[PDB]
Amino acid sequence: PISPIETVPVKLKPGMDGPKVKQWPLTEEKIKALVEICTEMEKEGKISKIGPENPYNTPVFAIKKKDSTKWRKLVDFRELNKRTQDFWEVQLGIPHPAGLKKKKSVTVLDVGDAYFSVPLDEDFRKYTAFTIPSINNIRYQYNVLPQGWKGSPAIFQSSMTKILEPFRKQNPDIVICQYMDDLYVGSDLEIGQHRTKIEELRQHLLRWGLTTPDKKHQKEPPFLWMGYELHPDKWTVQPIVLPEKDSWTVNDIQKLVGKLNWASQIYPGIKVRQLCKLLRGTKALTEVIPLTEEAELELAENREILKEPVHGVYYDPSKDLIAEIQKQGQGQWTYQIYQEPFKNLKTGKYARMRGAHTNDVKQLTEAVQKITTESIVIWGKTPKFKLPIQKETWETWWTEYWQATWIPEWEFVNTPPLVKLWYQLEKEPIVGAETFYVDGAANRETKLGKAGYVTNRGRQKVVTLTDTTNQKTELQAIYLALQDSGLEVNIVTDSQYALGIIQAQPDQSESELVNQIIEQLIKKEKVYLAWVPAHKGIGGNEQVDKLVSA
Amino acid sequence: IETVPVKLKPGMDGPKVKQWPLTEEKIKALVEICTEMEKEGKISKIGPENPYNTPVFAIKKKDSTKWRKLVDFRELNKRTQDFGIPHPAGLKKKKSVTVLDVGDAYFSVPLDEDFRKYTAFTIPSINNETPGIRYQYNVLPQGWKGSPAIFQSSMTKILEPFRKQNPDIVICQYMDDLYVGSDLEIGQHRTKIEELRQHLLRWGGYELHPDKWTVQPIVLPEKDSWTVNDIQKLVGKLNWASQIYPGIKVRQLCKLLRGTKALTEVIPLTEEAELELAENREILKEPVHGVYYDPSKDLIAEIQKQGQGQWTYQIYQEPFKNLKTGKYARMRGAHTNDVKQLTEAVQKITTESIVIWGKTPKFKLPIQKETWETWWTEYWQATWIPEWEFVNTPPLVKLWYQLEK
Ligand SMILES: Cc1ccnc2c1NC(=O)c1cccnc1N2C1CC1
Repeated sequence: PISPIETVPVKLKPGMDGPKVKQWPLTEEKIKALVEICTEMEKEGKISKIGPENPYNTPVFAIKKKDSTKWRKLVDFRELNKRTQDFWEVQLGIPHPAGLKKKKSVTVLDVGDAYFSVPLDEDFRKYTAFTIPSINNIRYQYNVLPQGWKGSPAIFQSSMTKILEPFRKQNPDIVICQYMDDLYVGSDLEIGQHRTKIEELRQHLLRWGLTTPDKKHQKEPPFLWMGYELHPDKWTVQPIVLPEKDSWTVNDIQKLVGKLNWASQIYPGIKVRQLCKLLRGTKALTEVIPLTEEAELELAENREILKEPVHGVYYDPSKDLIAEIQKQGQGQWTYQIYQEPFKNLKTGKYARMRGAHTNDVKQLTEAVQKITTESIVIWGKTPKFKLPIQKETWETWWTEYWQATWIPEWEFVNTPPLVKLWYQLEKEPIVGAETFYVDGAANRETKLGKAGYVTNRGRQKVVTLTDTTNQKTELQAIYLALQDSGLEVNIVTDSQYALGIIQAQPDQSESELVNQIIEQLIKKEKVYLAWVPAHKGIGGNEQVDKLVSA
Repeated sequence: IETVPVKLKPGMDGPKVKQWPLTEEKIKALVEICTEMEKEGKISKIGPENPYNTPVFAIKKKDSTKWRKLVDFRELNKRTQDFGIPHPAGLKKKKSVTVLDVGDAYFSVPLDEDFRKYTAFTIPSINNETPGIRYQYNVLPQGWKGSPAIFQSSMTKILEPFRKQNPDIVICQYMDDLYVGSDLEIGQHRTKIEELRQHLLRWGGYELHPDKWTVQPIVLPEKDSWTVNDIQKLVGKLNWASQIYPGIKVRQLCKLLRGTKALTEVIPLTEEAELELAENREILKEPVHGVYYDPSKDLIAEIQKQGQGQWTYQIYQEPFKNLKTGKYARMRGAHTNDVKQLTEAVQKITTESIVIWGKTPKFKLPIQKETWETWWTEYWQATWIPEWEFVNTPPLVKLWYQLEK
């Protein structure tokens, strides 16, 4: 079954030459076999003997495939693959289960060794040369796509799309999806009708040397789709097995946390905090670790979660898309996309490493965005959103934030906890509030600093700092101010980072100190923050500022 | 026709840019659009043996509810050899200018066989249920820099008559568009324009107002009485501003600010401070001297969001030596979404840069990459695509321009 299809022109990378590697020596039985096997496809026209006019060579091997005490062959194109041009995209990204519309029925045709049905570019064939040695010290080359060579998949995919354009056209109410050597076909016809067509298709591929496993020997639903179990009217989350064991090695924990993390997507509730703690300091990937009781209760509670299997539904184009979001903790969000309430299409969660300085709204914002993207990738469209935030809140925040931001049509859902603004700086000074002129300075090299303040009420403080830095000093100045102020405060500072907070008003940060201030900001009733150019006369920057520079 | 050979700047290789996900709605439109151009033999299906790719997408101009296909050749233009096309300085002054979409023209002209591979692009498939759909151009593509180039000859011809019979009218072509400027009152301009269309059709509001784009001065507040705060705010701004006008002085004012007083405390101005201030207001009445466009350097465009629907910008080549600056108020209807406002803004500004220096500025956008990548196209309406980078607006450069008159 070679095929009568136009070969795709293939050439070697810019200015390189074919493979030239030596052939390993072989046992009497590793040569005997390969002679047989090769004489086989030799007769099938798949490979053709070559003379000495071919200077290339690839190492052929022989490994007896398991569950058959018979011999099989293997050719090592590592080198050839390094020398072969690149092709576009053998996989623009995988179709997710939630992006499929349901079907009355779905077959799958293993187009298996169709890799060998497609003839290789006559010109290129010469680089595929390999050698079968003899006992005490026989050449060939491929005439069809070799298994394991860079361009096969690619060449075979396109080949396939061509050969499918006709049948697809005639039968538009039918749906084929291809992937690898697996051809999935589904539809909404009546089983007998479906049956007929599949056969029709089969005899079509069958026409291009493309042998396919008959009805008598093909696969049947459910279908294990990398992670999922697929029925034509519902998919399932193929229950995950946590190895209950005696002693745990570091490596084991990692793998475990790995599978656990994967799970948290569909199973929010899953936790790995204490389990992660078990790695701190680990000296060897195989050193065994004592499972803290906290880690026990956790590992445990996780098995319970993974008990309940999870089935979902498919895409129904005649219904709107809804995306609902929840905040599980600081910078942790869960979302579920569905068409009919509680009938979920997809779910997920996100952990946001605080990074420099953020705030929940900003983070809420990023979630939406991420969701929006994957939605489009799947349903070529974006969901209407149900968000745990009030229009008032959102409005206040965005019209004022310094960065461009946006949230597609959405609707407030009162599912607590809601995301809110933890504090807001006053737009102008507070009348009848103490005014703290803060300043901080530190010796860059010796890391010795002082921080402090003086108010218009005559109050003052100063503090000496060991092993500190400038930024810290400045911030500290501000921390103190806040600590000693009271519900309403006015604070002038010449800090560049103060400018930061003002413009962003973050409610989370990597810097503990910042967090400190943030906590203090939140406590205050009314706070107004002001910045003035450093080292200028601006009193305050002259008095508390003078006390801290030498 | 006989085709001119186009090549890549030496050393370069074709573009291999990934396709961005597209909505169902626009993927459909592109298919239609492509099957058609295919028949029309403008484009042809390609195999995987071709590894180059450029992003594609669809948009709709105003007063057009018919989808239009747009490609992102930036990368390819960057890699396409240069050749030399002349820019006036007249429309810069015209009383009015009108832009014209002559992208079509190109589809008549064929493209050198060997450069075609480089023009490969891909229509994706929703959820990847199908493999993508690869095409490649056979004629001059719209949006490519080589196209207005190769179609130069024919173009000049086609126009000369309208040219010679109207040397009082300016015509500048920048890629897919044609800029027509005349001081003739609107009546004659509009009519003369339509006459020009016909002149072209023959072969096979909306108005612009150049002049009027005068840079604005930085006005300073005025109060009956000033507070510690007011001053501090003022002084802060002046201080920073001195980087532009070095004659600005702040000491007399900073003197009043000595002593730890309350922000709300009122302070009367010394006659010395009064002067220092009056003297500053003067210097600010006009743009800094010495700023002259340099054709050999990149034009830069910075945008600050001011909130309330307002945005400010500055075109320059060297920080603080602005060539142009300005304010922009949100178009009627974008009352809830930033991204819409920003693209509109981006487009208007690019426009001016073209009209003026006949060159697209590189943008410095106050928006997170992801946000921008996800939605800019949704509101884009120009055949060209400028360069951009994403940044963090310093708080000061913002308070400054907020002060523009
Ligand atoms: C794994 C896979 C990838 C893409 N599409 C499908 C499948 N397999 C199915 O079993 C399936 C299930 C439900 C709907 N379409 C399906 N099919 C469609 C092709 C008939």
